[PDB]
Amino acid sequence: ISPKKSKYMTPMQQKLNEVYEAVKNYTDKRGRRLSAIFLRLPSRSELPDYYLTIKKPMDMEKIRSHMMANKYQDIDSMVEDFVMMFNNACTYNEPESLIYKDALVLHKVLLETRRDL
Repeated sequence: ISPKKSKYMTPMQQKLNEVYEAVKNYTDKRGRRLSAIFLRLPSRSELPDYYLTIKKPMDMEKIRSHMMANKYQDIDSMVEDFVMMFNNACTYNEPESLIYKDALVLHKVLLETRRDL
């Protein structure tokens, strides 16, 4: 159960949402939306080994709900959560894996987007 969304979006929320959407909406040459696998982690019952391999689980739905509850006090705090999520993907998965490679690309999209705001 996620925190209740706020009525209007603060300016900070709008700025954060611009970053969130840039990462969510990014597509490769073949139009594949790289974010799909990062939207929601499987549960502990579904992927138990994962949760003992990384220190702090993160997915985009967690970030989104925190963002929509007006809980992020600045851009860097959300960027940190995206970095942790991509770092976690590169920890658990092999460098030869698609998920790992997509994590490197979206990490770049993330930092470029912040840079350009």
